[PDB]
Amino acid sequence: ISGGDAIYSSTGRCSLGFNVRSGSTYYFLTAGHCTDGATTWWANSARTTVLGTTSGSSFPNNDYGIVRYTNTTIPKDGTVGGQDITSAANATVGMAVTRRGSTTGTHSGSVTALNATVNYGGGDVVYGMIRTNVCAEPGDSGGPLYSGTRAIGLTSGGSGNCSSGGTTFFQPVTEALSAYGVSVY
Amino acid sequence: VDCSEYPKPACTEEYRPLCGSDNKTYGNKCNFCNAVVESNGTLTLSHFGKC
Repeated sequence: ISGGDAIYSSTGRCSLGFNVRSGSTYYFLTAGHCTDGATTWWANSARTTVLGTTSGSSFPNNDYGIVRYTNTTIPKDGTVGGQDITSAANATVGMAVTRRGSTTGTHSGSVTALNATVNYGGGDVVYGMIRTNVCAEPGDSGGPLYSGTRAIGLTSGGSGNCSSGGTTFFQPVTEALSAYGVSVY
Repeated sequence: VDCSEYPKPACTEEYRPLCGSDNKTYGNKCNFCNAVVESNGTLTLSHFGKC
């Protein structure tokens, strides 16, 4: 299972952002809105293949969560789809980026702004977000935003759609890596 | 499903589908409710889950 693949919780479906690790312990990052109130994660809709359990969740304010892998045999690729990821980097205005998610697959665009505030309602406000002209649709939450072999962000939310074009906001991945003491591989 | 606090400029992108009266599956409540607004109140909820 790699970046961009579907993940299921008891409530719905999200996308795996990046596989990360710390020492010998493997986890994956996804969106905090997806980890909030989820405990166990599975790799299929039938919930027959277990992935792991939520170890941390930060949403609103930020929008990242991490899950610790309990499944010992599933392959944990350090890629996004077939794309290798070797480091994390900070977004910059004009940067060419690509998103991959479980509903729409792979789409590309660029960063149009940094440190944006997105207000999802009822007090769910997120700060510090990367804005882009990449589309995204329901199911795509928590998938990766990358550039080449560099990990950049995690899908949080947005407007519009892939048919007509849209705007998507991503949580900087660096902040999550640092929060949990984990790293990409 | 109450869309009173809509519209909203952005939606999170988790998938928990709803079935609209236009026979379209809406990927989440946020998406569904912004469509309601966009339709000026004509779109309604048919049932929960995919259409």
